[PDB]
Amino acid sequence: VAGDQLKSIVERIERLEEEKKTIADDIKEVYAEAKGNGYDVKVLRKVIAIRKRDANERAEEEAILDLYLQAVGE
Amino acid sequence: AGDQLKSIVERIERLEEEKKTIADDIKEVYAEAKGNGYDVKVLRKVIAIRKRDANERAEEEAILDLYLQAVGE
Amino acid sequence: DPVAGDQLKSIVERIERLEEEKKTIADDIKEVYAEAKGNGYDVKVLRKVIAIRKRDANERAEEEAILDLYLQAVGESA
Amino acid sequence: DPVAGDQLKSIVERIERLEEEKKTIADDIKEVYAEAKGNGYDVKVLRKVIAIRKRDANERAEEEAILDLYLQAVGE
Repeated sequence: VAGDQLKSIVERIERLEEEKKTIADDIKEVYAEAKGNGYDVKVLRKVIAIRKRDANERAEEEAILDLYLQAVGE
Repeated sequence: AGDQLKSIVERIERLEEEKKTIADDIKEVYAEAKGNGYDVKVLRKVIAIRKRDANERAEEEAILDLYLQAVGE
Repeated sequence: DPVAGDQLKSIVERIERLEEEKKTIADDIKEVYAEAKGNGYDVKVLRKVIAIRKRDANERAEEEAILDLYLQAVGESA
Repeated sequence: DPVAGDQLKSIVERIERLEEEKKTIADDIKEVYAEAKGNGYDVKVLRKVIAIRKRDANERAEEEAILDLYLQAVGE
């Protein structure tokens, strides 16, 4: 039963991998729609990343960043 | 304008959540395998190998063997 | 095989020599960050400062301008 | 600010100098691979050899033995 069990594990993983790729493709499609509407895809991706984070932490980190940048120059 | 972009953002976020579920499922399968005594590191390697052409895989392995025996440790 | 061994050994050893040197420099960089942290600086922010200084200031200004507008428009996620 | 500001100027200057040094080494490594490739060497295999040599030889032997068994079990 071991041989089959392993084969089923492998097939299970490969299928989830396919599903993950299908979802990645769906995401790419939405970005293509956004680009078509005239949005900046690179910035839009950054928006998504920023929204995952706490607003206050974000605000504080940007405040310190601005402090450092001013000190040494951009 | 604002509503259009918000809808785009919320759709992407929904899809990313679905993708995360799948990624977590994959981690769960590997953990289940480990619990059953399987070698997780090797299992991932098997998956990677099954993606490549058998012949290409075999040639590279043959050259790798050639290189390895020649250089040593 | 004398030839196979000699040819591959030299190329491999040469690369490994360079990789070792690279890691030593990487360790040095880490040491400077450790000093910075000791001085009271935020290492995460400092890394970001380094990355930012690498890119075109004008491109970043424009990208950050568009970013702020997008963020105001869509607000925060639930 | 001599303390808050100028201390940071020195730190950044030092890091950026080291990053340039590291970049030069990275470039030397690329040039080596580019040379080897030009001489008929299989670069992807070379990289794999470098990676392998960083590991315990006995550990790889065991892992490869286990891998062969798994591949057989999955009939692949």
